[PDB]
This record gives sequence, structure tokens and C-alpha cells, in this order.
Amino acid sequence: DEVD
Amino acid sequence: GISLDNSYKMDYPEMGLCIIINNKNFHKSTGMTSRSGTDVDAANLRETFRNLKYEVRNKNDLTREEIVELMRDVSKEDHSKRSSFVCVLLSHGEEGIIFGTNGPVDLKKITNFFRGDRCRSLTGKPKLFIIQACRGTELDCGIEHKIPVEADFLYAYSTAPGYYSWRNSKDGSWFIQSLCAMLKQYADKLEFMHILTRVNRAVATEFESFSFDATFHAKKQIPCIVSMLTKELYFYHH
Repeated sequence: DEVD
Repeated sequence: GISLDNSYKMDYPEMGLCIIINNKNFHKSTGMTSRSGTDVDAANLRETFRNLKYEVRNKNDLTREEIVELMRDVSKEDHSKRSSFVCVLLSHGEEGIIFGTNGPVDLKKITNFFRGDRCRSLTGKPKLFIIQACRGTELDCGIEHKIPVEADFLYAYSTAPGYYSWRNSKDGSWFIQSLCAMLKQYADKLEFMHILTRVNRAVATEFESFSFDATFHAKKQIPCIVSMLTKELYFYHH
């Protein structure tokens, strides 16, 4: 999981 | 016979264009990370909208200048035989901003090209903007006659105003994963706002972040449907  | 004008005319010769801007690799000087998993999103969207009979055009790694020029060129096309218009933006972002590979583009600059007064062949037709990008840096901790120029637009945002948007490196983004799944199952049954409400539920209940960093662990997300539509939208007809 990563954020933009 | 008696006639009802509650739904958009979706029986034109073509459903319309589905422009997908897939920005994965960013210029080193911007300091923006590679968006791992976005290709899964782009491929899922391509297949989903193909089955909805849209003329899909996939564009990869576009600069801020290329995004503006693409949007301008697409808005200058003849959409008279087309029912609607769809634009999917997959990139890094901030509130009201989407990132080109070399820098930011105001979302207003992109959407303004499609205004009722600027794109006449799309006046009165639904213009859908699906945006997978952050809208800020907040984290959700969880719990438990004439017509307006801004009319007929729908903005399907991946996250709430001011919040981060989550993307999984292997499965793709939470929102796009959910959007495509709900469109595949309900496009021949439900109205678009109801399909989007199912997407809101899917993202809200089925996903939770996992991170070794306590600041980014166990976080939630809720999408944001922004509608300026004047009629109901069904992808089917007859």
C-alpha cells in the first residue's frame, strides 16, 4: 500500500 | 405516447471516448515516486470501458504540456455522434491538482475545455472525470433556453477532500479496483450514481492499509462522488  | 425525459440519451451511434492518462514514471527533478500498480489500473479500466462500448485511448507518462494539449485536441473533436465523454486521470495529486510527469496541472484547466460553451458537441451530454490521485495529506483513522456551463459534469474522486488516496503496488488502487468491479457487475442493471455508491461501500469496507510505519498503518478511505449531472445515467439503452 502506497499513497499518491 | 407519453414521454419521460429523466435519463440521458445514450443511444447515439457511439458511446463516446474514454481517455485514460496513466502517469507512472515522473521526471527525477520533480521528486515524485514511481506509481507502482498503476498499469494494473490502466489495464482494468481499458477492459471495463471497452465492454461498455467506449472508444478507449490509453496514454502513458504525459507531461503537463502534453496533458493540456491532449485535452484541448480532444475537446476540439466532433462528438456529435457520441453519447458521452469519459476521462480517467491516474497520477500524483493535491487538492484540485493532477500531476504531469514534469509538474502540476490544475484540474479546472482540464475540465474547462469541456464546458457547455467551449465544447458544443458535448453540450447536454454527460462528461465524466474519474480521478485517482491524492487530494491532500490527511489520513483517515477509521472507527469500529440556456443551461449552465458547469452542468452535466460528474467527478468521481478516489478520496475525500484533503485526503491521501491509496494505491497497492500489486493489485492497483483501491478505488479503480472497486470501480471496475462494480461497473462489470452492475452497468447493465443500475444507474451510475448507484454504481458509484457501491464503489463507496467497497472502498470503505473491504480495504485497510498495512504499513510498518505507524503513521500510515491501519488507514481507511472513502471516495467522493461530485455530481453536476442533470439526468440519470444508464450505460445501456433500448
